[PDB]
Amino acid sequence: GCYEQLFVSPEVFVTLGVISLLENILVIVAIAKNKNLHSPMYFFICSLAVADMLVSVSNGSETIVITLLNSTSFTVNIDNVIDSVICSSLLASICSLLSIAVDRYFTIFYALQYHNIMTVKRVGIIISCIWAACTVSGILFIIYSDSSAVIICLITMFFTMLALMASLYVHMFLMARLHIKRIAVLPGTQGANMKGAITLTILIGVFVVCWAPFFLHLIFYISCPQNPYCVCFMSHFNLYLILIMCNSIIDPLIYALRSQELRKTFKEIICCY
Amino acid sequence: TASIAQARKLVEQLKMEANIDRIKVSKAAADLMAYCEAHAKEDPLLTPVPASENPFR
Amino acid sequence: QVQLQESGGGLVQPGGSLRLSCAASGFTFSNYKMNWVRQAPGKGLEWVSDISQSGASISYTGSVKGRFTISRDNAKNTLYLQMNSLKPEDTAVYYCARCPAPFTRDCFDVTSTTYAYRGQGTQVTV
Amino acid sequence: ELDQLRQEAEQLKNQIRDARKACADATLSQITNNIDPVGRIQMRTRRTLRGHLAKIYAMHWGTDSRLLVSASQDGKLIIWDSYTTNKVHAIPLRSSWVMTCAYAPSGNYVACGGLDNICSIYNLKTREGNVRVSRELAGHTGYLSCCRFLDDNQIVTSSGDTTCALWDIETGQQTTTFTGHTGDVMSLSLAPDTRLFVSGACDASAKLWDVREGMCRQTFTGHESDINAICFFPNGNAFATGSDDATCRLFDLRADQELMTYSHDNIICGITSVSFSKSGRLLLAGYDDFNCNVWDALKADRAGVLAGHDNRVSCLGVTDDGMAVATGSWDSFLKIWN
Amino acid sequence: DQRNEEKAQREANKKIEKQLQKDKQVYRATHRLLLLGAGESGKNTIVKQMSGIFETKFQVDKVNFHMFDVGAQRDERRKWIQCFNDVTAIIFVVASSQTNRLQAALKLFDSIWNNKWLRDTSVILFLNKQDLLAEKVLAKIEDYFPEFARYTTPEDATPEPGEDPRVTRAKYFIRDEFLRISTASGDGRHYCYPHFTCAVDTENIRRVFNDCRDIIQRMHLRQYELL
Amino acid sequence: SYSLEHXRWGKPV
Ligand SMILES: [Ca+2]
Repeated sequence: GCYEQLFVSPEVFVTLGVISLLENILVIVAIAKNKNLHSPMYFFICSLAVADMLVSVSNGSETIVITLLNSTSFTVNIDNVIDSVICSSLLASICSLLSIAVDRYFTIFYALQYHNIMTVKRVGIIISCIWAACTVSGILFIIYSDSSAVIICLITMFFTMLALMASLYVHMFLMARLHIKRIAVLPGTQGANMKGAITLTILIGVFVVCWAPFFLHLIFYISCPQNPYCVCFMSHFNLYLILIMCNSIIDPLIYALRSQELRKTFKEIICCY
Repeated sequence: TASIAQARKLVEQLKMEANIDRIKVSKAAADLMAYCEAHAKEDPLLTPVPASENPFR
Repeated sequence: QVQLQESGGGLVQPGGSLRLSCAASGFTFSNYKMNWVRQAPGKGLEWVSDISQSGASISYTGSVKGRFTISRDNAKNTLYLQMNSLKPEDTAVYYCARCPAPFTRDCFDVTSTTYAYRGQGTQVTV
Repeated sequence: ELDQLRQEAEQLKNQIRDARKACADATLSQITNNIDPVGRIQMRTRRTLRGHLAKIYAMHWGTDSRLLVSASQDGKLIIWDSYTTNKVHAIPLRSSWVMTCAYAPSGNYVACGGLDNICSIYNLKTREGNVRVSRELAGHTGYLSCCRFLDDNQIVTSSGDTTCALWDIETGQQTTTFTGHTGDVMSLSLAPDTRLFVSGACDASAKLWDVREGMCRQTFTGHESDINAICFFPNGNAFATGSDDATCRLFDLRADQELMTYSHDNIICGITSVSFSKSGRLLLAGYDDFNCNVWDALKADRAGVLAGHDNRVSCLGVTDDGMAVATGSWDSFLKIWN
Repeated sequence: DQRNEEKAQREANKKIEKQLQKDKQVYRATHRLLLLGAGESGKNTIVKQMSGIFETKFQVDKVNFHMFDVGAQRDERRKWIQCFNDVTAIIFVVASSQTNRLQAALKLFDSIWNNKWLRDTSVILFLNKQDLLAEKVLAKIEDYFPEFARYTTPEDATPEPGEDPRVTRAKYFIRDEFLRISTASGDGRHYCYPHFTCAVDTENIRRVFNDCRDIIQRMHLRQYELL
Repeated sequence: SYSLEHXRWGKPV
C-alpha cells in the first residue's frame, strides 16, 4: 500500500493540537505569572512554547478547514496563508531550541561573564530578530514553494542546526564528565555518568526522532521522487507531521518541567484551574 | 580572684531585683484579659471590617 | 533559666582515673548535643568531646582517644566523662557545654568570650 | 572570696525563685478557658512589593499606617506607599550588610545599619529633595542588630557586643550605655510611653531597662536558647518573645514571671519575628518554615496561618491603626495581608 | 485635582525603577566572597597578595569580585554567619603547625559546613605556612592525631620536587582530615576546594578565580542534569 | 482542479 498516500484520521490532528495547546499555554502562563522566572533561559523557553503552540494551532486549523470543506478562489488564499504560518512556526521552533542550547552553552562556558552578555535587552533583541526572520523565511518559502531552492534551504537549515545542537550538548557533557572525574578522586569517597548520558540521550534523540523523518522526506522529494522505494517512504508524510506535532507536545517536559520553580507554578495553576 | 569584680556587680544587680513588690499573677492576668475584651471590637485584624472601609482593596 | 553544674573532680596521681558528671536544668536535655571543653592553666579553652543527642555518634580530640570516654543519660539529664590513664598534661578546668540550638549539628561553644550555655567547671589536677 | 560571692548570688537567685513561686496562684490558661475562641482567621495577601534583589532583613511601618521602609542585602533601602504600591525613595547604602532599619515617628528620618557597627541616619525631608546622610553613629564594637526611634533627637540601638545604647542624634555622641547581657542583643522594643524598653539577647533572657535612669529594672528568663524577637504588648504591662527553641513566650512585667507558652509539636524552627495586633488578642510570629502563625494570645491556640513565602521569613510588622500586617522574607518580596 | 499628586508618584516610580534595573545588572555581575580564618591565619597576607567589616574589590580578567573580611566582631559567629549565606564562596584560611589550633579549625569547619543556611555555599580552603609545618615535622602529629601513624601518601599526590616525604604526608593528612568532613556531610550541593599555599604567593589570586568559575559551572551543570 | 492538503510537498511534481 506504499503507492497510496497514508490517510490519518483528522481527529488525531485535532487531539494533538488541543492537548499541546493546553500544555503550551500553561507553560506560558506559569512563566508570565511567576516573577522569579524572568531569566533569559525562561524567555527562550517561553519562545519555544509559543512556537510549539503555533505549530499545533495552525496545523490543527488546517485539518478542521480541510474536513469542513470536504464535508460541504478562497481555497488557494487559505492554503497559502495557513502554510506560510506553519512554515514560519516550524522555523521558529527549531531556532528556539537552538537558542536554548546556545544560551546554556554560554552559561557553562562563560560562567563569570554570562550576565554581562545575556542582558535582558539582548534577549529581547535576539528573540524578536529570530521571530522576524522565521516569519519572513516562512512567507518566502511558501510563496515560492514550487522551487528546489526552498526545499534545499530547509534541509540545509535543519541539518546545520542539528549539528550545532548536538555539538553544544556533547561539549557540555564532556565538561561535566571532567568535573565528575575530579569530584570522584577524594579521600572520603545510576550515577552522574548515567544521569548525564540519559540527559543527552533524551535531548538529542527526541529532537532527531520527532523532526528528521520530515526532512528525510524533503531530501527524497528532491533526490529520488520517482524511485519505487522513496515513493513508499514519502507515503508517510501524514505521519511525519504527527511526529512533528508530537515534538510540540513532548518538548515542554524536557525543558520547562525540569526546573523546580516551573513545576511549583504549574501545580498551583492546575489546582486553581 | 580578679573575676570577683564581675561577680560583685552580679550580686548587686540581684539584690536590686530581689527588692521588687511583685503583683499577684491572677490579678495581672485578669487585667490583660479585660484590656483585650474592652478593645476587641476596635481591632481590624479580628473584626471582619467591610471591603469599602479597607483601603488596601 | 538553664544551668549546667559539673562534679566529680579532684586530685589524682599519674595513671589514675576520674569519673566526672554534669547536671543540667532548664531545658530538654535529649534535644541538645553536649560537649566537654577544657581550660588549660596557661592556654585558651580547647574542645575535648562531642556527643550527639542520641549518643549514637561520639567524637573525641585525638589527644584523648583510648583514654577518655563520654556518655549521657537522657532520663537523668546527666553527662559523664571517664578519664583514664591520666598524665600531668591533662591538668585543666573542665567545663560541660551545650550547643546553642536544638535539633541541629552545628556548634560554636568554645568562645573565649562568656558563653551563655557553659557551666562553672571543675578542676582536674594530676 | 569568689566562691562566697557565687554562693551569695545563688542564694539571691533562690530567693527570687521563691518570691515568684509565692505569686503563682494560677496560670493564664486557667482564667481564659471561659472566653470564647477567636475562631479561624483567614488572611489574604492584598499587595506584593517588588524591587529588592537580595534577602530583606528589616521592615518598619510609619506612624501614618501608609508608608513602609525596607532594607535588603544589596545595600538599598526602599520607601513604599502601601496603598498605591508605588515607591517613594530608593536610598543607596555605604555598605550592603544592613541588618536593621527604623522609620522615625515624625517621618523625617530613616535609620539603618548592620555589620559596619555604624548607625546611619538619613534625612528624608530636605530642601533639595535629595536624601542625604545626616548622621553616622559609631561607638559600638559589634554588629548593629536593632534600632528604634524615641524622638527626632534620640535613638535607641543594640549591638552584638552585649550592650544597648541611647544616642543623641544631633550631637552624634552616645549618652547612655545599657550593660549586663552576656550574649548578642537581638531585638529591642519600646514601651507605648517610651519610658521603658525591653532587650532580648542570645542568653535565653530579656531585660526591662529604664530609658531615663540607665538602670536595668528586671531580668526575665525562661527560654532554652537564643532569643530572636521581642515585642511589647499594646497595654504596656507585658511582652512576647520568640527564640530558637521553637517556643514563643508571654512575660508579665508586673509579676516578673513567665505567663504563657506558645508551642506546637510540629514546630521545630525558630521564631524570626513577633508582633501583636491592636487589641493584643492576636500574636503573630514568623518562622523558618517560610510561613507565619497567628496565635490566640489569651489561649495559646493557633488562630490561623500566613503562607506565601518560599524562603526564610525575616521580618513582620503591624500597622499602628491595625488595618494590615506586612511581612518580608529572604525571597526579596514584601507582602501585605488583610 | 488629586490626580496631580497621583501622576507625580507615577513619575517617581519611572525614575526609581530604571535605576533599579541598572543596579540589578551590576548586582548579578558581581561575585561576593566571604573571608574567614584562624586567629594565627595570615589573613592579612591573603588580602595583600590579592570597624566591623572591611571590603576589598578586585577586577580579574574583566570579572568584578567583592571580598568581605570580618572586622572587629565578637568571636560568636553563629548570628552573622547566617547573613553571608548567598556569597559565591567562603574562603577559609587555616595555618598548619599553644593550643591545638588545627583542631579548632577543623571544629569550626565542621560547624560551618553543616550549617542549615550555608548548605549551598562552597568553601575554598587555603592551608598556609607550609614551611612551618615542614620544619616542625622534619625537626609530633601523632600526639594530636594518632591515626597519622597509619597514614600513607595518596597514590594521586603530586608534591613539588625537593619536599620531604614526611612533610608531604603531613600536608595530605591534614587535607584529608578536612576532606573527610566535606565528603561525609556533602550531598552534591556544595564542594570544598583545598589548596596548599605559601605565606607569600601571588598565584593565590588566580586560584580563587578558577575555583569560582568551577563552582558556578558545576552549579549550572547540576541544573541541566548533566552532572 | 487544485486542492488543499496537509502541510506541503506531499506529492512530488
Ligand atoms: Ca497546505
